Amino acid sequence: NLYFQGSATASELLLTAALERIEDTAQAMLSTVIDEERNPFLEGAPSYLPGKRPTDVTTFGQVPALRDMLAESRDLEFLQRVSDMAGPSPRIEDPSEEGLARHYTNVSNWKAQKSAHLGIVDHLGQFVYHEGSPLDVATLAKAVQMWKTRELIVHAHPQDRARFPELAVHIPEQV
Ligand SMILES: [Cl-]
Repeated sequence: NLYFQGSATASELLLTAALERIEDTAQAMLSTVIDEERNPFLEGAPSYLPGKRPTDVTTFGQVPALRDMLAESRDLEFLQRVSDMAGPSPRIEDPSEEGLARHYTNVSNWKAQKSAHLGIVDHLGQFVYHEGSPLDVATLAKAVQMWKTRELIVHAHPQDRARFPELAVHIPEQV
């Protein structure tokens, strides 16, 4: 309306082959974690299930890729990029039901982007995910989320690749 200026979000205008590949891979990893109940962060994608998992791997800290991303998620430069992508807190564009509807969506999306990583905190300000975190469906799904997040950051800012190195991911010869 007249005295209302909506908040805009950062975007990749085109679905380039690079971006599609990030998406397709992220999806495969999610499939690996949730469908296959396997860990795409270790060579051969071993199970994470008690009874099937590697005897000596039961926590985030015992998986190098996850120990790495845990540290990145505490990094100010990473968190800055997440804020840059998510943008500022959403501001309603129009004081109307349609405006409010769009605002709802903007707020959901913003929250979604802000917390798509392993460095988020609980209601007491403590990190939800740490080196002692179990490898399970929820924790690994979050790790895959962060994998996508860091790859989207690097696509947008290629020079950030040096800071957030490529990590090997392992998709079952099935998926
Ligand atoms: Cl507002």
